[PDB]
Amino acid sequence: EVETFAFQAEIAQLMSLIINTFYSNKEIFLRELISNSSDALDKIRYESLTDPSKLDSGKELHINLIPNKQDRTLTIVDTGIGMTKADLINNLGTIAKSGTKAFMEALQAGADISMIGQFGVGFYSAYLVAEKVTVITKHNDDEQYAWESSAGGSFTVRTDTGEPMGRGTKVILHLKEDQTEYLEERRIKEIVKKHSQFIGYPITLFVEK
Ligand SMILES: NS(=O)(=O)c1cc(Cl)sc1Cl
Repeated sequence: EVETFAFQAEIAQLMSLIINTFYSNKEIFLRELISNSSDALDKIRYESLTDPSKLDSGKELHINLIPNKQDRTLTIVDTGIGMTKADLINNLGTIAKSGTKAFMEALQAGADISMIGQFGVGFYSAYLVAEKVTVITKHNDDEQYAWESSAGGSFTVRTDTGEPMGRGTKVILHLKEDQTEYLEERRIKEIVKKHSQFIGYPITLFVEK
């Protein structure tokens, strides 16, 4: 059972801008997704400070980067607080309408796309490098769900039948044909060292057979 939703007009316009604007500094997508993961890990850690049982779904707080050249996917896994189904439909837990408003005023006032994270909509920078994004998420208060969009004005949500996550979020980037450099180990290492050196959670870059 698959539900198809229309993006709010402002969010569709944000992703069309990300997809269509000539902008060579695409590597910042990884910084933005790791920062989102760090924020989600902060949230479940804070909740656990007064309720240890919040970590019954998994005590380890970390970020994994999983490239797969055969599938042409880069997956960012975290064990953060996750998202409910309502969070997913409500723009992945962002205030994306007002954030897009401010981002687009900043762009006409000198800003560039790399500053997208300062407006709370850094997730959508995934479409700098991905033709399709799948988000698998499990929140303590809900079931496991899969969100998916190839842009074009719509997204889908379904109950996920993949591997149980326990708790957290998995962002699967189905990379564009000309963006496979972000599957190479040395390129990912360079980006993490450049932009994510002070993230307070272990970031593990998986290797491939
Ligand atoms: N080791 S892990 O981070 O739990 C993991 C590996 C995949 Cl392939 S998908 C996913 Cl989640």
